[PDB]
Amino acid sequence: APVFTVTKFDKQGNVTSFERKKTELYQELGLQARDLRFQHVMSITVRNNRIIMRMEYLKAVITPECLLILDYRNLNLEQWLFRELPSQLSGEGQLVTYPLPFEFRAIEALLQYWINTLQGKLSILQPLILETLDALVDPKHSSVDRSKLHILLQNGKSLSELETDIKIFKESILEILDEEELLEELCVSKWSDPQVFEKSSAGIDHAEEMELLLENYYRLADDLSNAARELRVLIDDSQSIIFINLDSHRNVMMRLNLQLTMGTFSLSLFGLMGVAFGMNLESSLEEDHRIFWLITGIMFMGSGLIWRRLLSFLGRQLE
Amino acid sequence: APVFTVTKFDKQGNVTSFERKKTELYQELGLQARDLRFQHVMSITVRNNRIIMRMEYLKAVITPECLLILDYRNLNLEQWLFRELPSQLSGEGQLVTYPLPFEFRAIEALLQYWINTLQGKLSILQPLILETLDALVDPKHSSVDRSKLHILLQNGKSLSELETDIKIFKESILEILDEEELLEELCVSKWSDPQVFEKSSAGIDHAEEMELLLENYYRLADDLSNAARELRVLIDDSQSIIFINLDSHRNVMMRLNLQLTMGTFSLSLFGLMGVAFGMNLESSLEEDHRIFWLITGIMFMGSGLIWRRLLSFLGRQLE
Amino acid sequence: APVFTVTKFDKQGNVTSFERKKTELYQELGLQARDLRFQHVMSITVRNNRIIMRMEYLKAVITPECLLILDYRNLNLEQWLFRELPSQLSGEGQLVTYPLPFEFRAIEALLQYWINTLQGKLSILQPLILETLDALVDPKHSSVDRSKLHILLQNGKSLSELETDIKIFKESILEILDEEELLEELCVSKWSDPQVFEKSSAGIDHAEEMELLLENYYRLADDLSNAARELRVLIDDSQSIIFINLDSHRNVMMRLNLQLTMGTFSLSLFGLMGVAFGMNLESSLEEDHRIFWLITGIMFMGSGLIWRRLLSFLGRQLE
Amino acid sequence: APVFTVTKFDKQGNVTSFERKKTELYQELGLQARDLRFQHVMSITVRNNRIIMRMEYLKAVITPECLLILDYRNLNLEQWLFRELPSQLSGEGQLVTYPLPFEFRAIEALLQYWINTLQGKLSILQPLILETLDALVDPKHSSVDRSKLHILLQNGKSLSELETDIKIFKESILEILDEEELLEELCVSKWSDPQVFEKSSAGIDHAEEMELLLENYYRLADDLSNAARELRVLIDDSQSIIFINLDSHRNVMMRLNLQLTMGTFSLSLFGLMGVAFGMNLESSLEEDHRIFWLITGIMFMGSGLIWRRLLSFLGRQLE
Amino acid sequence: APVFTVTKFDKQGNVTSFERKKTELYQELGLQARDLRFQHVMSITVRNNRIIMRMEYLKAVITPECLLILDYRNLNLEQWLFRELPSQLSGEGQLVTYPLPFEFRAIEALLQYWINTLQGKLSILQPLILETLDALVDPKHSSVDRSKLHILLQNGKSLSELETDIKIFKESILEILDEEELLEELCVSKWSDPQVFEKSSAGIDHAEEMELLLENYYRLADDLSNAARELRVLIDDSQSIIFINLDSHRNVMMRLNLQLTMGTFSLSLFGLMGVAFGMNLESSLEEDHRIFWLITGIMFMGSGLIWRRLLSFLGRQLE
Ligand SMILES: [Cl-]
Ligand SMILES: [Mg+2]
Ligand SMILES: [Mg+2]
Ligand SMILES: [Mg+2]
Ligand SMILES: [Mg+2]
Ligand SMILES: [Mg+2]
Ligand SMILES: [Mg+2]
Ligand SMILES: [Mg+2]
Ligand SMILES: [Mg+2]
Ligand SMILES: [Mg+2]
Ligand SMILES: [Mg+2]
Ligand SMILES: [Mg+2]
Ligand SMILES: [Mg+2]
Repeated sequence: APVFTVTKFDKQGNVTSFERKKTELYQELGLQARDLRFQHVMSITVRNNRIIMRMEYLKAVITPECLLILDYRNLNLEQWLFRELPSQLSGEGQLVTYPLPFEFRAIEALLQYWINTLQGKLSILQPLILETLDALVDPKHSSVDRSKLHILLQNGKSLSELETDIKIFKESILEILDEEELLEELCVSKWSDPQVFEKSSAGIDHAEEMELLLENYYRLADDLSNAARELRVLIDDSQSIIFINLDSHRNVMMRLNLQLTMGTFSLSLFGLMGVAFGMNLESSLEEDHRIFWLITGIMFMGSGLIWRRLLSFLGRQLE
Repeated sequence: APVFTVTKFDKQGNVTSFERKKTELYQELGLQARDLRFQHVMSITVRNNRIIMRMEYLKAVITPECLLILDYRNLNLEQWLFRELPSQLSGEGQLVTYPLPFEFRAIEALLQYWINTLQGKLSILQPLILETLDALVDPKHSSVDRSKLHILLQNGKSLSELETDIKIFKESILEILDEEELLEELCVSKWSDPQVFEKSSAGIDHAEEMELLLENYYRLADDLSNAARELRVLIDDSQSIIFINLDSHRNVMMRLNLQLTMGTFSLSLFGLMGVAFGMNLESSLEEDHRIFWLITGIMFMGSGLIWRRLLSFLGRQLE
Repeated sequence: APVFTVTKFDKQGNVTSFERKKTELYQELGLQARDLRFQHVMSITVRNNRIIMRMEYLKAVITPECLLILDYRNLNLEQWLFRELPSQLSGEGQLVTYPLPFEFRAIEALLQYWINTLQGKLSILQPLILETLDALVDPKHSSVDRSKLHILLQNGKSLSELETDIKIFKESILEILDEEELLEELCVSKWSDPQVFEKSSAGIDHAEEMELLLENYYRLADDLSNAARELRVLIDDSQSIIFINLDSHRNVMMRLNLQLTMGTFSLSLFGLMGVAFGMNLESSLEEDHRIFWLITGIMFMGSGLIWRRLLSFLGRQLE
Repeated sequence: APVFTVTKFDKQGNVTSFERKKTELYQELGLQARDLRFQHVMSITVRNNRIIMRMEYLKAVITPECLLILDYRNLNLEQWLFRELPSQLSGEGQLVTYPLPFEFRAIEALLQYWINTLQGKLSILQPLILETLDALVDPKHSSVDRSKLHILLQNGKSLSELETDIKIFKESILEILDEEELLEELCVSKWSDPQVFEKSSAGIDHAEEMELLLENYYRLADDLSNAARELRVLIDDSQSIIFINLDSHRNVMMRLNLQLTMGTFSLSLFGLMGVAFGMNLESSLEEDHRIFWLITGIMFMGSGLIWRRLLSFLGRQLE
Repeated sequence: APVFTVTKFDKQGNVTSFERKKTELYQELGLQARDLRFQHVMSITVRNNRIIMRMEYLKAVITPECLLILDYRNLNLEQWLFRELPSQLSGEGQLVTYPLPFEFRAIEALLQYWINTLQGKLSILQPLILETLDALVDPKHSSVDRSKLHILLQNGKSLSELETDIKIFKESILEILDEEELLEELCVSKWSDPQVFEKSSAGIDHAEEMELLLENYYRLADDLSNAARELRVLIDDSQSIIFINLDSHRNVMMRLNLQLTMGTFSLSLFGLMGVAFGMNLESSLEEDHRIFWLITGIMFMGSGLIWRRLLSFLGRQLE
């Protein structure tokens, strides 16, 4: 029989970790089997007055009386759970929903944890990508470091995954915010005992508070998405600049090679003249003395003149 | 007369395969000819209290009493139909709509099959594309394997087709979910005998259950679309990295070729000097003895010095 | 005075072709001059209980009693009109709106013709583009065929035009479908004599039938748009693969040229040694016999060793 | 004191050009200072029953009795104003709003002028861009004409500006059309004396006529936007084809250079053999006669054989 | 205890700068701690009849009686605050909301300052980017200046950041404008003493004035966004033109190098002939006199002929 590893935080912040059979959990929470399938990444739903949330590896069930974290093992959640959550829920944590019922504090804690995780991913990726791009777009490098290219590719893949996570988080929060029915449903304590809260709520609107909390987290996620999109745009612009730099270096090297090739061609032409005039054959110019110096002088001078003329021709061709 | 190859599953899960004339099928189902044209890929409609669904090659008609699969031959559907569907509909299948009427189970089975097909396509494409990209973006390869390029092109075309299929599936599900009239129409058993279901429905809302089922499948398809889009983005980034790697290797090879060309040019210049000074002509320096060693020494030393000067010039040019 | 070449199909399918002055046509149809300007490509409007449709070169006016096609000459419409339209309207055509009034049949015929035209354009473009891309992305070609590149460019321009046509058709159909007022207006026979159709309509809803017809054609156009977009994406991916193939071939050729340049450089260095040691000058090593063989042997061996060392250096540089 | 150069057209089409202080204009029109700031490009608003329109350099105020054009000098508007506008408003112009009040004619004239301006810009840009692209994508050119590249860049910038203008025009017209309140406000003559027009309007709806006019101009602008987007897509496709053509020409030239380099390498190897065997040193093979012919024959034959072997090696490498 | 550096402007324009503990500020403004967290860039909200605005570094709280600027130090805001704001609020400033209550003037001043900041950023970036692109796309440059490339990259990053800022400003203004509840909430003076303003408002609608002000600033931001997008499109087009120019220069240089390589190959072939015929070996053609001139003449003529034939071959290959 499948089981859930459940960490339960009550309204008093006490932590109880145990394992419970899935059928027993369904019976306790008043939920069906399909409700706790957790097959969707980044899904927030309300079933039978219970808030089922899944943010990647974080699966949570919020009740009017307690919070349950499921399948928390082997995820490095022990520090976060057993240090922050008791303090955030029933201590001096940074949560600003203390006068509000427990579900507001639980939702705020979960959304704050996910926002902090996304912010940490972005704040790890951004300096690495920035320094890699700065190293790569250096104008004085003829060629780029390919190990840094592999690092940039891995970081870009991580950035795309992070951007997708931010996008789906924003989509879920926005689709919850758009409909007032979902906002009303999220107030589980209000609907658990509506008769009690008809007079308990001394002019305070739970739906308004939930809307404000979700809007705050949506705005934070929107800022994260804008930063990630800016980073992606910077990556693309840096890649274009790298392409232009490599092409410019190629053109410079090609121009130098062409000039040297013109020089070599002129030298080879007059070397052909010299070797043709210096083969082991009887001629009528061996007796003359000035002929050797005249030939070598005209060879060198013509090589220089042809090289200069070819350089001028290249300059005219390239304008 | 055109005919349909019909596989019928009753509410008890019994399977009956036969062939029926199209007019007879229209008369039996209370449908017109235009309803069963099946000319749209990924279309879900409700006509005369019958649910007509088409997911590419899968054409189905859901009635309050039975499910019909049409044109199922030569599509490798025999295994799925004759093994899963009886168990899913009237057995111990994974469907979570057993207390719900038959149309809920049929819709769940069809949507689950299509989602599984898309997931299988994605899970086949993803490892192949990942390994091909990993092989191609290897920084230590001067040139890429073009057979792997052809494989990557074919897999990218398949990925684009899969992404289009996921997109149209999401569009159909979302356009059904947006309007409450369509959700009400999908509950064919409710509207077949409204008087009976006015009291049969003991506080259970069929429209709500249909909305939950369609939302679950829409979220699954959204996850699939996000994964496919991430794969496409990774393909594009890998292609950019491949371009940068190839350009960097070209620049390195060009720099080496330019250095060797400078060396060859210096050697050719002083070889021109030597061949000019070594032609079969009478000169005034054959008698001298130190002249030969002086000439060869200055030739070699000048070749080296000119090569070093040209190397420094290249270094200055490339900064 | 400007005139219209009018082809009129009555409810009985009879065809009458003539020419009529524009003012006379306005008086007959009960329309103003601005209604029949036909200045918008792909526009469907209802003015004075008349349906004015324009699909590029096809201008039509649908009345409760007749259909008019205007400016049909020099457009290869004679075959379509004078063969299909009588059969589709008042024969055994594939139209599924025979029990419906005449305007439904006319709208179905026009939309079917336009959908068939778009499908024919796509089915002509797709095999040509596919075969051109298959020829171009061949991995064993060092260079691509530029005539095929020109053909691909022309076909891509045609594909973009077709995609724009499909997009505007979808936009017009969707904007008609979104508002129920437009759907009600399209039923010209219903509003021509509302008193008669108040009892003539035996439980059949004209607006619902019009909505179904327009939805069917919108779905067909959506499938066409998806196919065209897939073709464009395939074109872009093939272009990227062509770029990678060309760069890889360039890198391979550059590596071969660099190896041959290293060999030539070593040969030229030791040829400089030989020519320097073989100039017409008196030396102290002409008397020796083993010196010639020693010099040539060390020249060849050193050329080989330097070539191998430079090859190893290139291998180290390219990793 | 700032002043406006005002050209006023009455309902009778008479033209009066003058200059008026801004405060006097505000008092006459019953408008505040902020209404006539004209700080937004392509803005259509209704303030105090006056229609304030700005289309780039064209600033207009439409009153129930007159039309005012402001800051018309030094804009080449004299021809358009003083030739078209009197005829369009109170003559035989192409306006189709003569039975409608004056504001309909004024709005039609202004929108027609702006649409004509955009159409003229597009009809000037399109042939130039088309001919430049046709010249540039010529497959038989090894290199492209860079002056034509500069012309294409300037025309592309102009096309982007025109596309932005069309987009903002469409946005303004669509945002006016979406809300019925704005359509009602645009009928300034209706709201100037509502008691009079309560009986003056003999069954004619001013809001409907305004909606039809704005829809017509929106459709014209949509056609313009589609044409401009098609032109941009064609520019991008042509640039890609140019890239492929240049890379293919580079590959062809590189293959030729590599073949010639292989030939030169073989010739240089056997030239090294010859020069080593032809240095001024005493050897044991000068006496023999057949040795010279044997050496030269084997040199030439080996050069040819090595060249052919290297050509085959290149063919194998490039497949 | 954390404190705020508060600059307060009353309705009379008087400026008072001080520091106040955060709890004291919360008590004075009737706000909770979470309201003044200022964790969202570009957020406009209304809490407890107070307008909380944050535009990057500018944090402001608008009350019906006063305006507060928080954390204004070390931001170069002293000039703007202490020179413009007193004049804009209670002087001869350009604000057009003097008859309106104080909150209208404060909102107008803040939005005007942010719009001016964005306009200044755009007007600084645009000339720099334009001149850099004009320098880079010069057709007569074989290679581009890489320092200008780095400058262009930095300016493009700044432009992307500015475009993101404009986008978020537009999004906030538009989401405020879409809902009438937010527009009503922004009129803090109206809701502070509704009984007084029930008769104080002599036919003037505060919500309408707020909507007009926000629409004006939204249109200004839309113009800014259009200009920034045009600049980005121009940057991309210029980069494409730079790529084409570099490739064309590469092709020209490669063609010249190939022609010179063909010439060098022909010269080297006939130099091989000469050196083979001029080695120190006994032959049967030393006695002849015309043989030397015949050999050198045929060598030169054949070199020329082979060079011309290879040039023709290249011309045929490149078409
Ligand atoms: Cl290249
Ligand atoms: Mg992921
Ligand atoms: Mg909201
Ligand atoms: Mg497909
Ligand atoms: Mg929903
Ligand atoms: Mg000699
Ligand atoms: Mg067209
Ligand atoms: Mg509908
Ligand atoms: Mg390239
Ligand atoms: Mg402009
Ligand atoms: Mg409308
Ligand atoms: Mg920023
Ligand atoms: Mg509004």
